[PDB]
Amino acid sequence: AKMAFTLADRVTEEMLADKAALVVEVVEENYHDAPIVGIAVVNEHGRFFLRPETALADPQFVAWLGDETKKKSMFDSKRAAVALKWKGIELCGVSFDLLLAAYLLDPAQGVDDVAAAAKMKQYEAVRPDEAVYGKGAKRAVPDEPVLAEHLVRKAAAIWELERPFLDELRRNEQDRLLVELEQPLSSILAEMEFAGVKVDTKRLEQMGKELAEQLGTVEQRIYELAGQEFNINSPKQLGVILFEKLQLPVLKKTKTGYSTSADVLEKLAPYHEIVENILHYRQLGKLQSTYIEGLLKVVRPDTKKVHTIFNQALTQTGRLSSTEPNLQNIPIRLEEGRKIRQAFVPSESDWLIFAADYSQIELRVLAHIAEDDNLMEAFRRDLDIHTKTAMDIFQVSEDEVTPNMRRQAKAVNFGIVYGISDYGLAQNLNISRKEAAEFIERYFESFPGVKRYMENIVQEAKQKGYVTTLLHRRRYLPDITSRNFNVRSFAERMAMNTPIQGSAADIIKKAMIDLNARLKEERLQAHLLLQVHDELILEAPKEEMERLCRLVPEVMEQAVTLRVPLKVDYHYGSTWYDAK
DNA sequence: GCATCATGCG
DNA sequence: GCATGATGCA
Ligand SMILES: OC[C@H]1O[C@@](CO)(O[C@H]2O[C@H](CO)[C@@H](O)[C@H](O)[C@H]2O)[C@@H](O)[C@@H]1O
Ligand SMILES: OC[C@H]1O[C@@](CO)(O[C@H]2O[C@H](CO)[C@@H](O)[C@H](O)[C@H]2O)[C@@H](O)[C@@H]1O
Ligand SMILES: [Mg+2]
Repeated sequence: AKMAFTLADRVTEEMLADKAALVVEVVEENYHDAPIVGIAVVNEHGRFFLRPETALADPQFVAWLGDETKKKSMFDSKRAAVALKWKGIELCGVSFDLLLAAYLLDPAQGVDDVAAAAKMKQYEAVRPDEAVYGKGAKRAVPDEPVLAEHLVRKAAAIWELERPFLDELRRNEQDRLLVELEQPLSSILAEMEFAGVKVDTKRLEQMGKELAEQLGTVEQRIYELAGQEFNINSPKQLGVILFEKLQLPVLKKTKTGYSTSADVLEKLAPYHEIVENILHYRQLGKLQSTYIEGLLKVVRPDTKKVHTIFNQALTQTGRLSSTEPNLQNIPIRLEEGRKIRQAFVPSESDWLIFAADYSQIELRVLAHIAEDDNLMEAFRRDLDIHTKTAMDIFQVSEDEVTPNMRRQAKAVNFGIVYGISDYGLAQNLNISRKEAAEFIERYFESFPGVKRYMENIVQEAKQKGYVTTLLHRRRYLPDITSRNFNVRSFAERMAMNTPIQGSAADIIKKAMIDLNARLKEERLQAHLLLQVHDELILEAPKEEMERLCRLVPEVMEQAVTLRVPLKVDYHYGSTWYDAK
């Protein structure tokens, strides 16, 4: 049962073949400046295990790692690449990443280790990482004999599985998606994460002080209005104060009691002065806990930078996700929270932050896919799409569109991209199911192509078992055939939404690749820092702004060619906040 | 660890 | 529609 391999004490030529499955193991979940615990190499000559302090000090091995002509097959190459970057070592030649391959074949599998990807092809001669390392804090690196065999078995699985995975990707028409989009993007994300974003800690601390002061005042006021103290952060204790001691009406409940969601308190506001204070308390509380205290906990004490990790193989639609910290959900809606962005500054003196965002990319993608004449014309005229929708569904001229009409039309546009149900829209606009249904019907009468698309995509999902995006990303929807209305409807909404949200993801990902190629050709110092679904944030010398003002929008606008143009807005400033 | 709440794009 | 993080409670 045991797998044979050479536990080498030194690097040999045999280990430097031009094709190999490579494992550069980083156990710590956050791989930034993290230890490399072992290395495994499997190639035509055999299976090998190398101690990191040995291999990484070896000139020949380091050169092999950085030789683009020496191809390597790996699992989560970004993790290895970044861990190596922190050690001043360059990893090149990665031609196949099993994590990304598994992710494209089926995002729903949740593949997060070699064992999980291998099980997809009935290969089980490798143990799950959790089984070897354990979970929680009790997660430690085992003794060399156990560690070495595990790394070798993972390398062996990768070595064996590359062909079958590539073959299936090819069958799915996803070969270029892996090789020309996701794998090249992985390297770009690695550079972004490694570069990090500089944070003005002093600014954050000051804000923390001011918030703590405002919180104390709002908190005290709340007890003053309740006639007693209690844990406002406790939905249980709060519910007792609102619906029992204060007798506020119950407009909706929760599984474990009464509902105190923002959707509820907003309606209870007129009944008691305490509600507005609770909502405000929650706003400030979120800024203090997650964006002030939380951000400060992950800022590197020396460089004062934060190094997020973009999970490239998690979302069911093809989007990236961000953690430790999540730099894709920094406040911007409310001024008080938007101020947080003043804390994100350029990493060098005399540099500025440049941000470019796609304008209505999802609705433009919908116009393209549905080939709706009315919607395509609206974007060809670059009209305010919400005002346009209002004009159509409410049957009025532009001058007759009131602010309330535009607000409701905007809610309709948000919901249409995922076939929002009448109940879903009714809740968002706080109206009846019938009224919401009338809005939707009015929308379909004005945009018949979109109605046709929603009908056709659901049927396609049922016929094929999955839906696809512009660049051939796919998502299986087995629930589309369920006899349970709720479960089936949810699958139907996913069928309508995935091609839209997914294609928008495809487009910005390609723009990122195209952009880096352009920056390199022009030898600009500018570089990417973050991506937030519809936007790209970079930093660069103040002397490069004029060139970026022309280059970035163009690359993003020309990433793909649709039936409607793509529009990109951009801003730059001394801080992320100022890049508006 | 599940539930509820907040934040982002839409 | 798609995400992450902090909190309370058990
Ligand atoms: O390295 C990122 C890559 O690893 C996975 C597991 O294979 O996620 C791990 O690392 C993330 C970043 O620290 C953690 O959020 C996650 O909990 C941990 O398992 C993949 O999901 C990801 O693509
Ligand atoms: O009236 C048909 C209409 O209903 C939807 C759901 O909104 O689909 C239902 O009917 C289809 C048969 O035409 C089934 O395939 C599907 O499973 C069922 O939910 C729309 O897609 C369709 O336009
Ligand atoms: Mg935008």
